[PDB]
Amino acid sequence: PRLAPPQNVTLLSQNFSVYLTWLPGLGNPQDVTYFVAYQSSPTRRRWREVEECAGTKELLCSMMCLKKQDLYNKFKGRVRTVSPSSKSPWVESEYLDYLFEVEPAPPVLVLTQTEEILSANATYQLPPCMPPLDLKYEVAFWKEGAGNKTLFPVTPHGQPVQITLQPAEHHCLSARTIYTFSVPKYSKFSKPTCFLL
Amino acid sequence: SLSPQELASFKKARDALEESLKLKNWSCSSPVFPGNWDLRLLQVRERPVALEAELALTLKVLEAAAGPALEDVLDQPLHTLHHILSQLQACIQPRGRLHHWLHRLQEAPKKESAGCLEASVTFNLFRLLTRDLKYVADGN
Ligand SMILES: *[C@@H]1O[C@H](CO)[C@@H](O[C@@H]2O[C@H](CO)[C@@H](O)[C@H](O[C@@H]3O[C@H](CO)[C@@H](O)[C@H](O)[C@@H]3O)[C@H]2NC(C)=O)[C@H](O)[C@H]1NC(C)=O
Ligand SMILES: *[C@@H]1O[C@H](CO)[C@@H](O)[C@H](O)[C@H]1NC(C)=O
Repeated sequence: PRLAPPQNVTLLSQNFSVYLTWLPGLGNPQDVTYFVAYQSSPTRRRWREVEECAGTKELLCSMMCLKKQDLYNKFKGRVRTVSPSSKSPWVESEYLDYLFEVEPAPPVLVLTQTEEILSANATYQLPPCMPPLDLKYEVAFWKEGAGNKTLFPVTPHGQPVQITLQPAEHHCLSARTIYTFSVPKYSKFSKPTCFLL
Repeated sequence: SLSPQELASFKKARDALEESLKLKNWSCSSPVFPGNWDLRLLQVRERPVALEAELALTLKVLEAAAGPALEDVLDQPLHTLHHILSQLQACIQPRGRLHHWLHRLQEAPKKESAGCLEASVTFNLFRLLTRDLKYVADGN
């Protein structure tokens, strides 16, 4: 019984990275594996195997910083179901175009506190192969009780956000990333950091 | 750093070129750009020269793209490319990597088909605009 292909094969970006995900083949047994491949650079193009997801039992595969991967151009992934003595047809994803489709992660806020100056600085753990994206961030600040929040101006990754305080309980900081290539993309806000004062 | 409108313009051109290349046979006997093409492999002083060479090659090739449809979509991209080139040249200033890389790009138009050259510079376009331009602007 030939093995039936994966379903809803989807190549997507999340947190600066790219993932291929899929669902099990209709008629299949559990206890099957999957093999994944991707296209190399358009001018030296073939399907290459992802070593990490060779015979994986998972339903996803990280598709970032792969060998011979060109993120400045479109690329597809493919998945096939594999069991010994059998293999399904490949199922390809749609092209993903990283510069235009990457989804930014929230920053990690580095916090310092001078007597009356609260400083928030955005840091990122970026895939080592990532193109040099232009990243900015936006801090939200609020008194844990009093509802109204203050949104500070968009700040380039690399500059801190300075916040002047008022003697006045818990106070809170959050930040989101804005990435603009052709069309602005916003991350969710980071997990708030709340502290006593 | 390129604007959204400019990048939208390049994308529209790049995609139009890609589509036209699906109708052509554009195989290369040898790829146009080196497999490890990256200005970081070069001395800082050599980088602008490398960047100039790929810019000139890109212009040469795209300015020859055939048919009204492509000329139309390439019109504004060619204009932005001309401006980037000219700005680069107003900032500019024994055989090794730079020399060999320069040779490869100069010789390519003589040895390869039009489709092949068209394919090469189109697929090189966003790396050029995004990576190569930035590294040069940083190192100065
Ligand atoms: C606020 O946060 C930003 C972002 O993290 C800080 O920028 C980084 O801070 C230092 C600057 O030298 C470095 O961590 C980053 O640059 C790099 O330093 C490493 C260590 O040698 C090397 O890879 C290079 O030297 C590289 O330049 C730097 N990032 C950038 C984009 O400059 C920033 O310092 C911090 N606060 C302040 C006041 O800058
Ligand atoms: C893809 O999967 C989704 C949800 O799993 C489903 O709704 C959709 O029908 C699938 N696509 C096709 C073409 O069947």
